[PDB]
Parts: sequence; C-alpha cells; structure tokens
Amino acid sequence: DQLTEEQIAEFKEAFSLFDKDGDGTITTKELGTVMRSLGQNPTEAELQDMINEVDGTIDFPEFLTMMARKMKTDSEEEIREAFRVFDKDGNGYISAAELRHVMTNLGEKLTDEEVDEMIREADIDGQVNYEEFVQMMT
Amino acid sequence: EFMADQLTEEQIAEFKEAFSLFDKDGDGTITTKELGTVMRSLGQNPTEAELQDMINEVDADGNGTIDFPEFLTMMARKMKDTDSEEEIREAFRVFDKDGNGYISAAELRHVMTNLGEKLTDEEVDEMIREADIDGDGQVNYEEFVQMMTAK
Amino acid sequence: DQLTEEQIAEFKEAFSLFDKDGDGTITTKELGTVMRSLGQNPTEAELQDMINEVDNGTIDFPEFLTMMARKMKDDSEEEIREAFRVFDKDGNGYISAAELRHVMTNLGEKLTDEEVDEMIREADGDGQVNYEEFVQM
Amino acid sequence: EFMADQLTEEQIAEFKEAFSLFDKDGDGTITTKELGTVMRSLGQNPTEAELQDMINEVDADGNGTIDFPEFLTMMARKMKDTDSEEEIREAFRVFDKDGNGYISAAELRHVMTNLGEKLTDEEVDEMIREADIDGDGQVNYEEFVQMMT
Amino acid sequence: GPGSEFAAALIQRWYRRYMARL
Amino acid sequence: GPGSEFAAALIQRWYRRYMAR
Amino acid sequence: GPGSEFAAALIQRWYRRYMARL
Amino acid sequence: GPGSEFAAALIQRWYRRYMARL
Repeated sequence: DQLTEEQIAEFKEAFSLFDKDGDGTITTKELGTVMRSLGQNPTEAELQDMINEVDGTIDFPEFLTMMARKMKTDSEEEIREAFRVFDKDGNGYISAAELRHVMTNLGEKLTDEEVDEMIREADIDGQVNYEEFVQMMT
Repeated sequence: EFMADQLTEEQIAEFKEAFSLFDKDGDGTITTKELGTVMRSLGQNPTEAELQDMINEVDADGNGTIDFPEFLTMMARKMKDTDSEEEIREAFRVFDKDGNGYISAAELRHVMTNLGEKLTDEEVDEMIREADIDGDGQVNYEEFVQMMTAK
Repeated sequence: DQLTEEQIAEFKEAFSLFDKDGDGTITTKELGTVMRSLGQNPTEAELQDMINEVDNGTIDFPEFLTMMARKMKDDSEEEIREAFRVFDKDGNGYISAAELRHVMTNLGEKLTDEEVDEMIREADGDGQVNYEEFVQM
Repeated sequence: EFMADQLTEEQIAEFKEAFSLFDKDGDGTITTKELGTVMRSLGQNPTEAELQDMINEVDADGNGTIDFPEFLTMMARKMKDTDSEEEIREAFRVFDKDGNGYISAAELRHVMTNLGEKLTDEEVDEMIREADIDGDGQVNYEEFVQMMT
Repeated sequence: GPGSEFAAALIQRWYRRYMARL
Repeated sequence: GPGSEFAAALIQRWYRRYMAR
Repeated sequence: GPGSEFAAALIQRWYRRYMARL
Repeated sequence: GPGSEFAAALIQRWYRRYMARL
C-alpha cells in the first residue's frame, strides 16, 4: 500500500464523490465510474478481476488497496507492444498473412482452427488493425 | 454500470477535475453557487436561469450543495436535450451578454431588425410591446418564451 | 466571478505549484509568492488586507480564485498616473512642485497647507515632481 | 466432458503424443524430471522455476510423478494465464539462457543499458545493488520479482 | 456573424409561426 | 472645469489614504 | 529467438483468455 | 531484436513504477 500523501487525498476525494450517504461505502456497479473519474480507462476484465477479489459494496480501505495494487500492470500497453514487435513500419497494422505465420510458428503455437477464428474477428485490404484487436480481448 | 450508457471515460474525468476543484471539505459536494465557475472552467458560459434549470432537472431546486452523481446527470441530460423550448431559450441567450435573463428593448429591436429573416418596424414594434412584459426598457426573454409556450 | 476558462486554468496551475501535499490549500506566507509567479507585484499592505479577509493560516482554491477576481475586476495605479497626466502639458512624466501645489490647494477637495507641504516633501528633489515615482508611494 | 471446455481435440492429441514418449512402463504417468523434455518437444523452452510453478499449479509439488490429467490442467491453465506477475517473470526468463533462474549482474547490466527504454548507469547501479540479493554477482530475478511485488 | 444571424432567424421563425397561429 | 476637479480629487483621495496608512 | 517467442506467447495467452470467456 | 527490446522495455517500465512508489 505504498501510495503517497497526495495520491491518498486524490483517491479519498474521488471515493467520496460517489459516497452519497457519506458512510465510507460505494457499490461495485460504481467502481468503474470512480476509476474513470480518476482519469483511468480500466478494461472490463481489469474491473471483473477487481470486483471478484471481493466474492455488494466496497469500503474505502479495500478501494485504496485495489488502487495501490493497480499502480504496482498496464495490459492495453503490453499487448499493443507485443504486437508492435512484429509491426516493422510502425503504422499499427499487421497483414493477416504475417500475423497467421507468427501465431502458428512462435510461442504457444495456435492451431489452424484457433487462428482462422482470430483472423475472422480482426475486420478487413486484408490488414489487421491490432490496436483495435487489443480492445476486443480488452 | 453507472453512467457507462451516458458519458465517456474522458468526459467523467473532465467533469471530476472541474467539480472536485470546488470541494472545500472533501465530502464530494460543492455549494451550488460554484456551478457557474464549474461550467466556466469547462468553456461553457451559461445564464443564471440556465443553471437554475440544470439544478431543477435533478430536483436540487435550492438544495444548498450539489452531489457529483447529480452533476453527472445534469451534464448528460443537457448534452442530449433537443427540446424546441431549449433551442429558443438558447437562441435568445446569445444576445444576453451578462446572463441576467434580460435584454434591453433597444438591443432586442436592433437584433430583430438587422440580423436574420429581418423583421419590419411594424412587426418588431408589436414584439417589444408583448416582450417588454413587466415594466419598460428590459425584456425578460425567459418569461417572453414562457408566454408563447402555452396556446 | 465572470472569469475566463483559460484564467481559471492559469490560476489553478499557479495555485497547485504551492500545494505540495495536494490538499487544496496554500499558506498565507506563500500568497505573495503565487501572485508574483503570475507576474503580479502586490504591495506589503495589499497582502495584509487580502490575508485578514481569509484569517489555519491557510487559503483554499475557491477563496484564492475570489481574491484574484477581486483584483482582476478592479482598477489600478493607471488611473492615479492618468489623473496627474491631466496636469502635465509635456507628458514627460514630470509635474513642477509649484503647479502641483497650486492644483492640490485650489481644485477638488482642496488640501490644507499642512497636507500639501508633507505631500511635496515626500514627493521630492529639484522642485520637479516625477509622478510615476510618487504613485509608487 | 473432461477437458472438452478448455482444450481442442487437436491439442489433447499433441500433448498425449508428447507426454506418452516418457511413459516407459505404461503407467499413464511420467517421472517429473522429464516434464522439461516434454515441453521442449512442444517447442517451448521453460526455466527450472517455470516448471516448478507448473507442478505447483496442480498441487503436485515434490511429487515423483505427474498424471496425464495433471499435465492437461497445467497446460490449459498456463495457455490462458495473463497474470501481470507471470508476464514480468517471462520477460526476465528471455535473458536467462540456461534456465537456472540466475542472470549474471554483468549480463543484466548489459540488457538494461542497451535494450528497450535504456536505463542510465545511475538507474542500473541502484538495480544491481537491490537485485544481486546475496552479493555473489548473480541476480536471482524470480526473487527480485517477489520484492518488486 | 452567420452564427448570430441564425440565432436571430430562429427567434423570427418561431415568433412569426406563433403570431400566424394568432 | 468639472474634469479638472475630478482629476484633482482622485489624486487627493489617494494621498489622504496614503497618509492614513 | 527468446524475445519473439515471448511477444507471441503474451498475445496468445490474451487471445485464448478472450475465447474462453465466449 | 524487437522481441528482446519488448522484454527489456517491460522490465524497465515495471522497475521505474516500483521505484516511483519509493
């Protein structure tokens, strides 16, 4: 919980914007909203991860702990960058043909079924916009 | 999934940055009088009557302080309000420099005669006589619009 | 008040330079420092009066914004400078001690000979007042 | 039913064919020591500790043997583990040639100052002093990653 | 400007229509 | 001149505020 | 090499995590 | 190459975050 004096006061103000009754509690259906109020763009899967590490409300202390853990972890960035390894011209697209080659030949090799499924889900001439494919698997 | 239907992440962030700036005691509420400065912060220039409407929209009519969820509802309704009454109020307010909810007879006359589908002097004479409602010289355009809302 | 989008932003950022903890407050003993950071140059007594209005030894952002808007709507030593200029045909920033004395003793809320001797004595010299200087006080 | 949700027909065949090579005695079981060569036969290259994590996943830590269901559960879990810690652990394992869980302080200095958003000498000096946990000139990175979490 | 002409014109269109309904 | 009386009184009011310190 | 394998695996873990939720 | 530049840059980002947390 290695947050600064300033982060803690920032999170306390953000938490209390949604603590209406003032009872040091917010609903989990508002967790996304407070994090977006703090200039974050948490993923649907980032938020389930958090909303599930609590078996439906959140007290300020388990919020501060989520936020401290979320600082110490930047999934959108890292997947984009993993894709950018195989994107030479740097344009943020990758051919359906090179993408297929890399997924069926490197790492935990995808089957021909799994990649046929991957490429369909990446729209488009047959060039994959991978920044939007990051959005898909969130 | 509160406000996920209505506002975007960066909107909610902008609204937060603007609202929290007036939260003195840090309980998540600003004195409603700050609401002018909160909208000016956001590059809006709303009228007094405009802010009284935003407040009414959420049933905070003279409620002393205003909630953030309340402020989110206001913004998210006013961003999508295509109501005809609101267009007409908004058109008048472009000619209300200060935002006190009035416009000098002389100024109204000048705009109705020199801009747009320009009114005639007989046509505009008849408008001032009807819009100069409550005394002389000053046009309460909000009531003028109230008058011609019914019937 | 009826303040600008840019100005509120300018003035928030100025304020947050002196809020180290980020608790929405600055010390009174840092007020002069923040207004100097905005290129304002307030006089010792211009701060004492602003500060008492507040009276924690602390200023929040809303009352800081207020203090600003109170100096930004009102105006300046430009009017005093200009009132002298009325009495300066040359416009060389200099009014003679003899003319100034005659104007203070004869026009407006005429000064006593008591007063107009303490004025000229602190307005020195070569019997040639340099009114920009004297508006500096 | 069993594993139909998590693995494809084709994967279960591949993993069978690879696991089966080390079942000498037709038990349906391999010597744990052999899990590395099984995984190398799949064209993977895990580290000593990556392998302990896999044995751990299915509560088989310090077991002599591994079942086929155990194996299928390790793989199905690892294939979908997007855990942040694991990602940091798999980035460090790129620079661990032998897979023993150590990177020379000098080799760590080199990668940190020549690749990626290159650390400054100041920045990597701090790093080695905290990362060379014992002082021997070997970074036990797995442990260093415990600290940073 | 064209902006102010359109506000003014919106008010004219609206008033005229109200007057024409008597 | 009303304008010169005005200018004189403005200076005068500032000078009395000053000496009031 | 080790770096390309790593980049490809990270993508595959997320892709398979994504298909598992569907 | 690009691959082990990714692995490096992930280690570096994580380490700078850790040290920012103090």
